[PDB]
Amino acid sequence: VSLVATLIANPAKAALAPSLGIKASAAVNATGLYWLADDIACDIPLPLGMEASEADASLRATLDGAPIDVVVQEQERRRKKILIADMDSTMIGQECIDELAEEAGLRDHVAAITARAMNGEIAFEPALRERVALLKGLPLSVIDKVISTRITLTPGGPQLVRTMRKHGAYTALVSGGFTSFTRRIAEMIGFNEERANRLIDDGTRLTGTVAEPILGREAKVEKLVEIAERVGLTPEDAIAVGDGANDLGMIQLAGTGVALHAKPAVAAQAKMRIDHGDLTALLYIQGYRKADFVQ
Ligand SMILES: N[C@@H](CP(=O)(O)O)C(=O)O
Ligand SMILES: [Cl-]
Ligand SMILES: [Mg+2]
Repeated sequence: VSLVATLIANPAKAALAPSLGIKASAAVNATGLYWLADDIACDIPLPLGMEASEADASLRATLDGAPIDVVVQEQERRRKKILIADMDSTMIGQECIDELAEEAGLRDHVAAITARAMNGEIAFEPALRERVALLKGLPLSVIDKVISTRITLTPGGPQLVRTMRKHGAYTALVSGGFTSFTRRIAEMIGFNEERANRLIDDGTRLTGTVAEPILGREAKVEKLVEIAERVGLTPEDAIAVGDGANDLGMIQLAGTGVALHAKPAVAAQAKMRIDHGDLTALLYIQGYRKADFVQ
């Protein structure tokens, strides 16, 4: 029944100063205080008989004004053995759909749909169909043009995935985006597997359609189920991280589910939030020390 709280800063704004650690440590009346990364993350072994509802409040209030995330959990079962991760806006900095939209002159028009889809105001599948329709007649060349010139990796991402593969964890990049993107991005970051939707083409141009049945909110949950049976585990052994409504099924089902820099209504719904850290936050959530990372 033993607890632990973890404080995480962004490694590029490492404001978790030694004095804050002690302060927070004593706000929750804690014994140990264990440093995972100097000025970035620390473990506060909670005292028994304290619902995380309180330890959250104590720590969030003590830390108020500082760019430091708080999560509380049980110390055992912290290191997950599956990672299932969103691509667009989670592991890359862009929306692959919105970037292709630039190549048709409608980035602004399509990004507003994307925004509403990822907030959960519209279902993913008609949102994909509507946005993808406007890519009709686009040549296939635009794919690598966008990957090469406008796609960039979210900080912490290679480190996160490489460091879990080092500890025997299966890592899947599970996206509502497009296989021509996820196949490259996943090899680039270091995933074992990727699964995304598929654009249809005639051999030169994009048809403007997507291969049906579309993978949406539900298909991310099933991929999580498929992977867990396949590897001899349950989804409780998984950590899931995304930003939009199509990740909520998989975030809610995983043993550890993380709304990372999530849209307004999405973070409103998630139990565990990271609003300041980068992708290394998930390593510190899992109890890794910076010693244990892959450089
Ligand atoms: N957000 C993207 C795809 P994803 O984040 O699931 O990788 C979209 O709107 O199509
Ligand atoms: Cl594709
Ligand atoms: Mg996303």
